[PDB]
Amino acid sequence: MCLKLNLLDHVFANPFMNAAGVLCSTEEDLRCMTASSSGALVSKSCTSAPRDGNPEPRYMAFPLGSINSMGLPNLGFDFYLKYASDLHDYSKKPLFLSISGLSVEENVAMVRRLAPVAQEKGVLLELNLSCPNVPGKPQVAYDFEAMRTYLQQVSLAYGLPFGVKMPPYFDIAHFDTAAAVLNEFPLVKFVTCVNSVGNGLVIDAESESVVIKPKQGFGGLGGKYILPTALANVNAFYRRCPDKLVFGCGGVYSGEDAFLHILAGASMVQVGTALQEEGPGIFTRLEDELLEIMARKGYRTLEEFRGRVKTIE
Amino acid sequence: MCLKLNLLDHVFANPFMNAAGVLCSTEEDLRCMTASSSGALVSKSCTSAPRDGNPEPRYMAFPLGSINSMGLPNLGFDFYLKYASDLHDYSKKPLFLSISGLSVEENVAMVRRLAPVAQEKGVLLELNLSCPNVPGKPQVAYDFEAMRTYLQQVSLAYGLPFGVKMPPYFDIAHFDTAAAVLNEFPLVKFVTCVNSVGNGLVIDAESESVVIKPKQGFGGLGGKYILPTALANVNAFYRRCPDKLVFGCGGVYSGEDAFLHILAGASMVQVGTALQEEGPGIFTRLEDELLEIMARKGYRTLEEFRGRVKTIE
Ligand SMILES: Cc1cc2nc3c(=O)[nH]c(=O)nc-3n(C[C@H](O)[C@H](O)[C@H](O)COP(=O)(O)O)c2cc1C
Ligand SMILES: Cc1cc2nc3c(=O)[nH]c(=O)nc-3n(C[C@H](O)[C@H](O)[C@H](O)COP(=O)(O)O)c2cc1C
Ligand SMILES: N#CCc1ccc(CCc2c(C(=O)O)[nH]c(=O)[nH]c2=O)cc1
Ligand SMILES: N#CCc1ccc(CCc2c(C(=O)O)[nH]c(=O)[nH]c2=O)cc1
Repeated sequence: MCLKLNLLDHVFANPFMNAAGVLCSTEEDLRCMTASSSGALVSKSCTSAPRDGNPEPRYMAFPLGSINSMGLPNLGFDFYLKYASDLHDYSKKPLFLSISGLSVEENVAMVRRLAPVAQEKGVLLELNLSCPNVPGKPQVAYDFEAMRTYLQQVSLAYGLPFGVKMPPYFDIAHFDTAAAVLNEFPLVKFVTCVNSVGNGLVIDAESESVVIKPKQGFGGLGGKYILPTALANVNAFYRRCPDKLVFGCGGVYSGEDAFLHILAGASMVQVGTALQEEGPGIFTRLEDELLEIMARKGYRTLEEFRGRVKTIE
Repeated sequence: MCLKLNLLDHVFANPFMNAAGVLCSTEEDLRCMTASSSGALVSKSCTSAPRDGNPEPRYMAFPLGSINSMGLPNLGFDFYLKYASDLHDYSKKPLFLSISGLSVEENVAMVRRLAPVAQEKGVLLELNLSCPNVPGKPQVAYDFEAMRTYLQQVSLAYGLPFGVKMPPYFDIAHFDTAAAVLNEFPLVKFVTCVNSVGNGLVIDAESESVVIKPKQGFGGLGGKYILPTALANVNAFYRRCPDKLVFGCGGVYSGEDAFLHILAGASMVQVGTALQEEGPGIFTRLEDELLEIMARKGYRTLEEFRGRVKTIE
C-alpha cells in the first residue's frame, strides 16, 4: 500500500535513493534528486577543496553495467555543506552528505564542521572509505588497521551517528574481520554495501581499445555485473552487524532487484548505474514494481521480509 | 589464418581449453575433453585423498553466469596421476593437471610425485592458489605470505616449470604485490587469471531462497558477471609479469570474448561456465567465431594481436 519507513530518527517515503556520485554533484543535480520520487538523496563524495577529476571519457555504460574512473570530481566540501545548511528542503526528504577525504586529517576536518549542521538540520553522514590509488598501500577498507584509524578518528571528531560506504569483499575471513572492525564503533549506525567492484576492464572489440581514458582503461564496475556480489555483502554484514543498519547498493534495475536486496538485509536501497542510464523517472517505476511484488506475495510491510532470505537446510 | 600456438614446449591446435573443474573430474570427462576440438584440457583440482565435496545443490547457472560451492569433489591425486601417466593420449592434445592441496604439505607431497611424470610425459602442472588454507584465514592467494611459502615449497619440491591459477584482485595494490610475489619464482611460467569471483550470493525472488546449499548460499561466481574483472586481471598480470605467460579465464561465451582476452594478453583461453552449460561443442563454435573476427580484421595469427589492447591518449 505505501513503502514509507523510519530509520535513523528520520522518516522516508520509500527505501530508494541515489547512489553517491550519481545525479548529485551540482546544485542542479541535488535539486533534481530532491524533486524525484526517491525516499532520500546523497551528495557526491567530497574533498576539502574542489576537484576536476580525471580526463574524459571517464564513465561508460553497457547493457550489463558500467565502468568509471571519475577521480572524485566535486565542488568541494564548502558547497555541499552550504547545500545541507541553506538550500536543501528537509520537508521533501532526508539528505545524506558523502565525505571522501584523501587522509584521516582531512576527513576529521570536514566532520567537525558538519556536526553542528547535522544537529540543527538532521543531514546524515556517509563516510566513503574508497579513494584514489596510492602506490605501495591498499585502499583503506582493505587495510584493516587504516580502516580502524579512520573510524576511531571520525567517531571522535563527529560524535554523532553516521554510516560508512564499503567496497565489496570476496572472502569470508575478510567479512569477519571487516565486520569486527565496524562493530568496535557504536556511532557507525549504517553500513552501505557496496561501492563499485574495483578495477575491472572493459575492451571494445571493434576498436581493440579500452573505453575509458584514465588508469589505462581500468575502473570500478557497477550494474548487472555486480548484483550477486552486492547481495552477498549486504547479507554478510546484515548477519554480522545486528546493531547496525545495512543499506544496499549494486545492481538495482527493477523492483525485483530491490526486493532481493531487502531480503538480504537492506534497509535503504541505492541506485547508481541504472539511475545514471534511465534518469530520475526510475524511482516511480521501482516503487511500483516493488509494491507489485509485495502485493503478489501478501506482504504489507518491508519489515515482514527484510533479512528473511531462506537458506537450504 | 590459424589459431595454432607453441608454448611451454608444447604445440596447441588452438588456445581453447576447459577451466579446471568443468568437464574434467572422471575418466569419462577427460576422455570427452580429449575427443573435443579444444586445444588442451586440464583436470579437476585434486587433493591427496578422494573427496565427495559439499552437499547438493552446489552449482547453479543462470543467464548471466553461475555460482558454485563445490567443496573440491575429486577422485584423488593418484587417479589424476594415473590418467596423466598411463591413459591420456598426448598425440591428441596437451594435458594440464590441476592440484589444490589443503595445506602446503599436501601440495608438496603431490608435486614430488608428479615431477617424474611431468618430465617423462610432458603433463603440465597448474597449481591452484585460489584455494582455502586455515579456516578463518583468507584464501591462499589473498594471504601474500602464505602464497610465497607455497611457491617456495612447491618450486623446491617440483623443480620443473609450472603455472598458477589466481583469484581475481580488485585493488591496484594487490595487483602490484601479487605480481611481485610471482616474479620471485622463475619456475612459474604461466599465470591463469581468473578463478571465480568469490563469495557472491544469488537469491531467487519467487522462493525467497538462496540457490545453493553450502555456505548459506554463498559461492564463487563465473560467467558473464565476471568478464571485465577477468580481462582486468589478465591485463594487469600481462603488464607486470613480462617473463611469464598469462592464460585467461572468465566470462568466455563467444569468439569475441576470447578475442578480448587475447587483446588483454591471454595465451590460452579457458572456458568454465559456458562449457558447463553448452557442452563440448562450444569449442568448434569458439574457433569459428574467433577465426571470423580475425578474417574481418586481417589478422593471420594470434600473436598479431595478443596483448595489443589500445589505451586512450
Ligand atoms: C559515475 C559514478 C560515480 C560514483 N561516485 C561515487 C562517489 O562519489 N562516492 C561513492 O561512494 N560511490 C561512488 N560511486 C559508486 C556508486 O555509489 C555505487 O556504489 C556503484 O556504482 C554500485 O551501484 P550500481 O550497481 O547501482 O551502479 C560512483 C559510481 C558511478 C557510476
Ligand atoms: C562447477 C565448477 C567447479 C570449479 N572447480 C574448480 C577447480 O577445481 N579448480 C579451479 O582452479 N577452478 C575451479 N573453478 C573455477 C573455474 O576454473 C573458472 O576459474 C571460473 O569458473 C571462471 O571462469 P568462467 O567465467 O568461464 O566460469 C570451478 C568452476 C565451476 C563453475
Ligand atoms: N578514478 C579513480 C580512482 C578513484 C576511486 C575511488 C574514488 C572515490 C570516489 C568514487 C569514484 C570516483 O570518483 O571515481 N567512483 C566510484 O565508483 N566510487 C567512489 O567511491 C576516487 C578515485
Ligand atoms: N565450496 C567451497 C569453498 C571452496 C572454494 C574453493 C576451493 C578450491 C576449488 C574450487 C572450487 C570448489 O571446488 O568449490 N570452485 C571454484 O569455483 N574454484 C576452485 O578453485 C575449495 C573450496
